Amino acid sequence: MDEPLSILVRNNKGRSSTYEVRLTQTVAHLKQQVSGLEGVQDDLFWLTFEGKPLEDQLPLGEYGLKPLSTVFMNLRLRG
Amino acid sequence: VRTIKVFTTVDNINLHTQVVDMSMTYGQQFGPTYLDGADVTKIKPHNSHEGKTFYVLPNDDTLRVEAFEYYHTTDPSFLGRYMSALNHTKKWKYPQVNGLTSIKWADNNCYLATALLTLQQIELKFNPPALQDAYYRARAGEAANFCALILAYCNKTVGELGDVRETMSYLFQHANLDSCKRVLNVVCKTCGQQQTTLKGVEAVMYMGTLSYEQFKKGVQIPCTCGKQATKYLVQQESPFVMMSAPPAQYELKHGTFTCASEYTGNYQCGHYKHITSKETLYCIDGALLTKSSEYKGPITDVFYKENSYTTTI
Ligand SMILES: [Zn+2]
Repeated sequence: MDEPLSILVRNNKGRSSTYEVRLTQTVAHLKQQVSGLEGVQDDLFWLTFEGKPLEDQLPLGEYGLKPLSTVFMNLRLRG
Repeated sequence: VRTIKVFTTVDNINLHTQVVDMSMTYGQQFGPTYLDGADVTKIKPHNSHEGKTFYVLPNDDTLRVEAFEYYHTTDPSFLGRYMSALNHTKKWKYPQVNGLTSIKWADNNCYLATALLTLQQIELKFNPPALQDAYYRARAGEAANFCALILAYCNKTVGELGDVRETMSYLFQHANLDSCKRVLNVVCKTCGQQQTTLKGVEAVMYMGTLSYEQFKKGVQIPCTCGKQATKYLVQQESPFVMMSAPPAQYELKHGTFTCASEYTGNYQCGHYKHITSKETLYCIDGALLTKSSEYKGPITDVFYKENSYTTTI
């Protein structure tokens, strides 16, 4: 069990991309993948699923992510 | 061997009598320990400490339950983060501006001042007792506890650059938004129509336009076929809505919105002000207040009052 699944992450411009993940892995690992693929530093954005923001230290499973779920990549302001 | 009586707590309501050995640090006896936000872990009990209340981390079942019931979190480190923030926020000033609690500038806290000002202007009921109580005190003018909890819930520290939208995102998770509902329709001339219903937080937040009116009339978005579909608001049931967009020059007209966030700067580094629509337009910049009949500036978030809306489309 705990097989790898593919999720979507939609960037601020509207393009979704697939990512192979395991619910056992942390939000921060997904954030590293998104940073690598989008070319945006992982400090510059935050992730949300179904409205709820994703905390880096928790495993993706904590959020009820299912196959082909879409996470939203929100560009963050440093005010 | 000299000892003293103190109380430990995680919520400052339920107190727990302890007898402490004055030859050992608080840390050796309780683990991480805080006195009114100050870390006293490495300190030995002082005579003057007798009968004072100390926060400790939730290190047994009773404290874990008390902490969860009060804060609605079981992150073991939450209390420590709260106390660290509080050690600073208790020293901030909270000026009254046009009847609202603001925050005098310190520690790059403009984003928190704007969030706090916003919170005092929209109908929102928090679920954790900690937030209910702290919000009541903050409206009474003592906002240190509320601000430290905001920092703790958002996992930000004092001094860190903040985003208002992100802060609200974190805070709404801890609000009762269950009876909020949004119905959208997306119409593509190629693909046809798809209705969507959103509930709770997703029902009150939109990123892409500042104008609630434009959202009612329709915004163009990509479809999966590549054409431009139109998304428009079909129905809204909520006490407020939040419309957000990347910061852009936008004209705020008195009486057409509740409050708004202004971001001057660059994504990497920048500054927030708060604009509120009352008898005229007031611009609150921490302790500073100016007013004007018109307004144009770099707006990033606008909040609107709502009750029930149904499109005529
Ligand atoms: Zn289409």
